[PDB]
Amino acid sequence: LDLKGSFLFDFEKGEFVKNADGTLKKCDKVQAYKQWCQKAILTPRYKKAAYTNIYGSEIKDLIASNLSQSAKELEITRLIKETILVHPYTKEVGEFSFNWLENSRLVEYEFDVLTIDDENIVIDG
Amino acid sequence: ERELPIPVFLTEDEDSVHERMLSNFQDVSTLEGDFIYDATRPTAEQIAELKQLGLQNNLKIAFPQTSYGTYLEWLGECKGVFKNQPTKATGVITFTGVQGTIITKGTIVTTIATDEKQSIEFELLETKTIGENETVDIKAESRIVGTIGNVSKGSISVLLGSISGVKSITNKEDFRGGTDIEDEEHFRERVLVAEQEDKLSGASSDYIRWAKEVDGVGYAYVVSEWAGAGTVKVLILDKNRKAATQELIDKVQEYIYPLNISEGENRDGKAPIGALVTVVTPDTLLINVKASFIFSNGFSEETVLNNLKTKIDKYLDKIDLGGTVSYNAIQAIVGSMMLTDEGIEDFSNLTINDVKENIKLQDQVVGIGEIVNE
Amino acid sequence: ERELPIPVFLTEDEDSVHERMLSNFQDVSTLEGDFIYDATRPTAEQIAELKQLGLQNNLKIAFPQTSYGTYLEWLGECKGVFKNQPTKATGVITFTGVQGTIITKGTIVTTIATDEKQSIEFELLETKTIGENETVDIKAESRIVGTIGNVSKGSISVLLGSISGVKSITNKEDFRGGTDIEDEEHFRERVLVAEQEDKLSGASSDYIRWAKEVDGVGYAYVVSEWAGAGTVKVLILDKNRKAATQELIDKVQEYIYPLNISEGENRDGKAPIGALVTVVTPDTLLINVKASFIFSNGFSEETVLNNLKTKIDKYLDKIDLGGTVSYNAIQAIVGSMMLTDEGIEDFSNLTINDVKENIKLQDQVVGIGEIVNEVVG
Amino acid sequence: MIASKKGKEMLLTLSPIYEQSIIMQSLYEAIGSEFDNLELLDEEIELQLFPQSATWGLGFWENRVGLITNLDEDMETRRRKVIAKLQSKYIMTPKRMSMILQSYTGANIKINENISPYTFGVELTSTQGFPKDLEDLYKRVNVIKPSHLAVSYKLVS
Repeated sequence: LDLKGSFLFDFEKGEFVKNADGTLKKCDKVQAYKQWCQKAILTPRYKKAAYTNIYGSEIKDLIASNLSQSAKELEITRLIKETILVHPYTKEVGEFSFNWLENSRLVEYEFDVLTIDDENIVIDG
Repeated sequence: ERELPIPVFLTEDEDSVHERMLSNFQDVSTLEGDFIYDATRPTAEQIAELKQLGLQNNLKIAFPQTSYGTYLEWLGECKGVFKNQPTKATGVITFTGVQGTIITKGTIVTTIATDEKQSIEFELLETKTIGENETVDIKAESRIVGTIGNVSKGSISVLLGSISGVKSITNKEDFRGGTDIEDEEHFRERVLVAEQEDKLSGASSDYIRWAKEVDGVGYAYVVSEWAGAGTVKVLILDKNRKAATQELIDKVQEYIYPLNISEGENRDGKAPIGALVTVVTPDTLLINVKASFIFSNGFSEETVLNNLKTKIDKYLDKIDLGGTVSYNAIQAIVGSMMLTDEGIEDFSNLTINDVKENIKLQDQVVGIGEIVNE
Repeated sequence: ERELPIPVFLTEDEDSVHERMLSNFQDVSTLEGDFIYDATRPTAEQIAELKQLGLQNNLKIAFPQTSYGTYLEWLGECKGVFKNQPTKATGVITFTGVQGTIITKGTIVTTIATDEKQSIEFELLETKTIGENETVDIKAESRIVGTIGNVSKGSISVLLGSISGVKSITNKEDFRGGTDIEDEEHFRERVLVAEQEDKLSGASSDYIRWAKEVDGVGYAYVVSEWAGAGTVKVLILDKNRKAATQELIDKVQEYIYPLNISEGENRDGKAPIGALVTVVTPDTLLINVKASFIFSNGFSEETVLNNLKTKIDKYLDKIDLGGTVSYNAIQAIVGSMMLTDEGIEDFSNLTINDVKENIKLQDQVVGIGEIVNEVVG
Repeated sequence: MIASKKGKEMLLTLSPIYEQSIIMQSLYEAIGSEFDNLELLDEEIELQLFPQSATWGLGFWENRVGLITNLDEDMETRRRKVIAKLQSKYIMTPKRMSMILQSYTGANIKINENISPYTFGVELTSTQGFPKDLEDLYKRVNVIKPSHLAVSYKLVS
């Protein structure tokens, strides 16, 4: 497998975190994967020409859709789930939740599961 | 071959590109192993590579001076030059066998196949029956165009297929022809020659060209208007740049401007109609060089002198008819032999006709003089 | 690093040990969970763990091919090779505040500790007072060795305490004194590189080999006792035959014969004890060509001379140290442009540094001088 | 913000997170600068491909046709020499001879086809006039003309 690490990028500030040395702050494989996941979610699909069709999501386009609330909930689940699962490190994403806190303004949760989160059987002959 | 002097900015170094790449950054570590250095180095690698392999090669193939493939052939085409094609070798097979035995044209006869050589095949060009003396000579070609066809004599003693009656076959002659494709090197000069040569028609150069086309004409010189309007003179020399033989003058006369006339063939020479062309040999003023030559290893003095004779002989062509022979130019030719390591290590006391002075031709052609080691 | 072959015995399976242990029993049951099994199995398991871990690790640390850490260092000390040590970041810090304020040596100022990053501690190497100007600069050093530190220009901004009257502490320029511990594999390479058998006396051949080892040394020559007392001169030409630059000379000098040894130091260069060495480069003779050049119609005199300068210099590049300049061949270099009509219409009084004969170099290389048109009246 | 036109496009091609990234903006500003230079360089190569717009590559064209390459001469003079040199490869009809001489000089030329039995006349016209030296034109005409014909000249402003 041998996934590799990457460099931090504070999405709050929209800038790379760099040490006092001036070198960019490296970080772990798992940290890099979490960094990647948020970026892929925020990248719309088919539009940013640098990436292929695999990368990116389509959540923004769903806003203009005329589908009902429940239909939009399933589409959110499908879109987020499809976008994340392309990464090798993903094991499973699910347990989605939704809260239409206002009449038409939504908050939703979902839980991601890594490859390392798997449970291993203990036996040998 | 000729090199294209590309500008430096079109040949920037990768590191120079990378260094200019890192110049923009101000408050981030640009050291190796950093994101900025590591991420930008491949870009510099591609930018430099594209600049060199892309633009320079693209520009190079545009000109015939630095073209190699079909691009060169297209460039040669635009100025009328065409690469020579391969040809089959040819010759005669002396057959042997029972008189009356039939052998057909097109039969496959080869050389002796070996571990290091396949059966170099040949094709009979003639259908004939074995003659009175139990022999018959049949011409044949090489199935493969190129020098492979030009096999030696006696090599073709193999007949493919079951034909009895024939006792033996052989090639008495090492076959001839068998040209391969013209090389790039030869083709490039022909394209370069056509590009540089004006290639007019009716001008003095063409008269020289037609004169040199005649065999035996070493060097030719033409005077326009030697006797007024309509009058042309041709001044030819043998291969040694001496006075051309009268037959050579007659040959060049018949080639370019026959004196005899006919109603249909007015002159039918290479010269235009209305011209009045004269063909003679010029006054050959020898310029014998004498110097204290010092010669290098691995060379023969007489051979080196003949090479220097050929080099200076070329310079005499550069010298115009009635021109000025330059002592300084002769210093260039002599010293260049040393710079080229061509059998001369040192020289001194050079005197052309025993004088270190530039000589002016009086409407003559300088003839090649004797080179003397002092 | 090299993989470690292991003896078959040291890699025995746990069950194989236990099976051999139970081989002698044939009357009493040896089922798993039986009393005999209870007595024997922990011994067999403990043997396998100790045999596979404890003994194999001991074998690994034995040789420098696979040793590590302190163990690899000592094998370096067997053949007298030491790994490099780290250093503290060193630099200067600017201080601003009340003039009466005084800043003492040993004061601690750090970087901005955060959730993401911890603060890097630095110590002042000097005691100063702000009495003259509001601004003062104090040399400082990172309290921790290694490339940790070497911070950016404005990183140092934190004082652990609080000094009265100080208005602002800011580093002015990035620190540079830091360097980390040498890599184990690099040090392992150094341990294994130092395995030369002979050719170590410091003869002319040895010195030439040592000079050639330093990069940029195209050729090297040795003079024995050039100044007596076993002194050795090292005349070096660069890759392109040229005289070695001063930096290259210092590198070769320092590589073979260091000159910056302090009182508590000794030369580590390849030069053995008592063999005095000095690195030299020959003198580049300049060939100033003088002639009454005549140029063609409307052409640039500077352009033609520069092209001639390039042509001669290319020829001069072919010459070697102590070579012979061919004046008569140089005539044709000038005359080369005459044949090609490259500017020169004519020339006369062709000389090289006002000489009309071949010049022989002696402890000298030759370079292009100044092309001078005589313009004789 | 990125200044390079190419840099802005390349940055926009990536994910939109880099609005505030000074590092990424500075990075692709540098990358965009080089691609901008390459595009300008690429257009420059196109000019070299022809004798008319050869510019600094005109020496190559002069090298190609054997003309004496020389930088200090006027570029337009070098162009005119090259164009005339290339066109000398066909029949010396009055049309072709006129344009070759016209191209070399740059001034309008009319060949008279002189009345004399074996001479041809040349008449030149230029609004701006000429210098006092035009000998090299006569050198080329002597070289280029049919060997059996003399030549005459007259120059008009």
